[PDB]
Amino acid sequence: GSHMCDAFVGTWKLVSSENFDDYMKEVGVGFATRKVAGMAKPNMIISVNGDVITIKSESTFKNTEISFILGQEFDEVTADDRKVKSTITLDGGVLVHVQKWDGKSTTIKRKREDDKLVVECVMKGVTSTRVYERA
Ligand SMILES: O=C(O)c1cc(C2CCCCC2)c(OCC(F)(F)F)nc1C(F)(F)F
Repeated sequence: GSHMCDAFVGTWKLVSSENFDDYMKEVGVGFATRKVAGMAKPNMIISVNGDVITIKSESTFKNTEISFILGQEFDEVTADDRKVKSTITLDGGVLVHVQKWDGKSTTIKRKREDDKLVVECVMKGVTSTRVYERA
């Protein structure tokens, strides 16, 4: 029945963001998309069905959905319209999401901390932290 990844399941709303604009610059997002994407207040809906995890983000800018099995690479179109190759694993209770494209890489870690879901993103040393709470 239950799995350790069940502490991520639910509906989550963004409550704070730090340095996201700079992270998006590093990733290569252009001005207009950065401004509109940075303005978004996404909710994230995380569900599990068997081995398949689904993460949906809903906002006024774009809605995105990925479904995956841990440790099994998939192709993803990101909200900023990159086409990337992604792998997501669980490493000591942290969901680790690596995206690779055009010889570049970025890592997005998701962890439960108290009542929050904390998202830490890094690209070439540029960092962002986004904090979600249950909706
Ligand atoms: O989870 C997040 O809050 C998050 C959210 C977004 C989107 C979701 C839809 C509305 C606009 C922002 C995102 O987009 C990708 C890029 F940032 F590159 F534009 N990246 C991340 C993150 F990097 F942190 F995983």
